[PDB]
Amino acid sequence: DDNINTLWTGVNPTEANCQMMDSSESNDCKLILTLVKTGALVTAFVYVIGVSNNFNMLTTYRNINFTAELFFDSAGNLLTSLSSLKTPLNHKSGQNMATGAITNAKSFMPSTTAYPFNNNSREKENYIYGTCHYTASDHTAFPIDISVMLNQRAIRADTSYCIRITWSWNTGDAPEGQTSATTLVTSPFTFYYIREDD
Amino acid sequence: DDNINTLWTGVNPTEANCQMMDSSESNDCKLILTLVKTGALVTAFVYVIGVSNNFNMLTTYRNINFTAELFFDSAGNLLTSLSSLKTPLNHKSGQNMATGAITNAKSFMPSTTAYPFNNNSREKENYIYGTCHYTASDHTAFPIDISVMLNQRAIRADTSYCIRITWSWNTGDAPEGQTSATTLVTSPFTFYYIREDD
Amino acid sequence: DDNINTLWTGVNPTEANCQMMDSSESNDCKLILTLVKTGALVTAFVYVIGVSNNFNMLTTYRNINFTAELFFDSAGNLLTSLSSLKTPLNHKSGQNMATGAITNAKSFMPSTTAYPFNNNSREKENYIYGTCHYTASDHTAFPIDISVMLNQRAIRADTSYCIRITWSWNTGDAPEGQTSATTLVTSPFTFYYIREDD
Repeated sequence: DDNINTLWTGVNPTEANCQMMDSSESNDCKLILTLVKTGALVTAFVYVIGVSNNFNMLTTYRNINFTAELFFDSAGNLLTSLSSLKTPLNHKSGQNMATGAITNAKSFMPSTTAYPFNNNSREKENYIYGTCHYTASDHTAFPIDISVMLNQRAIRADTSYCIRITWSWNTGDAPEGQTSATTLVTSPFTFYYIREDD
Repeated sequence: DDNINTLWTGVNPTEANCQMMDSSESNDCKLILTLVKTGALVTAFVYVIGVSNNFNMLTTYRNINFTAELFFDSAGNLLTSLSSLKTPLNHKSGQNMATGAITNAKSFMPSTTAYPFNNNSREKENYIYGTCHYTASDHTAFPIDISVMLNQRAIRADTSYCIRITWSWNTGDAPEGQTSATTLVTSPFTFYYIREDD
Repeated sequence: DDNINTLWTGVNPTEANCQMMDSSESNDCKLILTLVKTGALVTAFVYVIGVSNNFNMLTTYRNINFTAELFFDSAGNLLTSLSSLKTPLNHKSGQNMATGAITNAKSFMPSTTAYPFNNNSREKENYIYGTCHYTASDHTAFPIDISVMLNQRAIRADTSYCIRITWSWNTGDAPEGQTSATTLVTSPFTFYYIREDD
């Protein structure tokens, strides 16, 4: 069954599954996250589809950053209370998540050997960088910086694995104006990391 | 069989398999396209090797764009009449294409759930961006912009899936002078998308 | 056995496994390289963790390039005497290298059909480009250019496959401008190439 090689959020969930902004008091966007087992690595495929007005209106600002913090327990299961993503991940079932148990969830996690916790000497190894784009109302591509930090620092005793994905930009002109903003959508960002063993 | 997880053009086809320019009277380049099933995703690996002098001479201009439009039917089979690529894709057979029937061709296609057709409010989700490089005669790397649009709009009724790939550059100087232009080759660009189910 | 789809260095080797710089008294860094078979392609995942003080202090200079030269024999075995990486690759065994025979080592190699040797007219096809980042002591990300040349030129009769990975920067400011005591860590760079057949 190839479906168990994927751990994901499903494609375009009906309702917002993620509370990205600190100012938000409920889910403000759809986090689309797909983790695929690819040999010793995980192929991580991530983007956001904005839902709340305040999140969508971030496209009108010149200086923005927002972070999806994903915390997982020792079994590789998402801790929804601590995490930005409020719906657990599961396997592929068509375009949706499966509903059963998760096979080898821990082996989707970022390796604590490759990406340690509380190790100042190896702190640089926890960082992955890249770019994605916001497609503007005029069809131009607005580049957005992405920083991923794997593990490095835990926030609670039961947080065994961490993925923190930060989207940011600092420009002279905002992606949109107040009247042109619609939905904050980031283009998919694919990154790779050495996966934990079961 | 691992070979059926690849749907591709084969390596460096003897003859030009693609008509990139409308002004060309026949195939003017080799489109190298490899689609690999990677869990819930497809790994899409693409570049061009120019063949015709007119296409190759595009490297002598400062402002250029060209697009490979790939249209597929409901079975996931290439519609060569509509598409830039004039030879159907098939599975891996060594460095070449297999000649038999394609297994699960529909699941190589970009998801219509992830990448809808004619949906204005979700149109931003259809776009993927990146960069490749042209290796110049002096061995400097000339960056080329890439815009990919999946599905979004279908030009004919039997078209069920679309992959449109646009290479472009707009610079102060052309990649090559008149006496240094040889072959327009783009470095491989790899992108990812959520695949359709069978 | 999925473990045989990876050919790698293992995670964070105890000792430096690579001599990046010709002048170094011994191995000067940890080359972390993971090659994963992905359909017709190899997903190549590479970065460097500096070990020696002389190599780590390269980040204080403004115009630096260094290259990992990886040479393999006709069976796909690393030729350590000729190569920057001085420890053979092997399969995944947890976070470490396996210690047995390598299964189908040849099909991890860059295709000589896709990436020829001594063919000037096709030389542009041998190149892959990208960027990674050096994380500075202030935790800012400094972009580093990466160039990969596959095959193209052999250095000895038994060198059947070559992977040459060059990290470089040439900017107004050095990657590290705040201290002489910080580890040269490059963020992971992932590239793709068409693999040889067994």
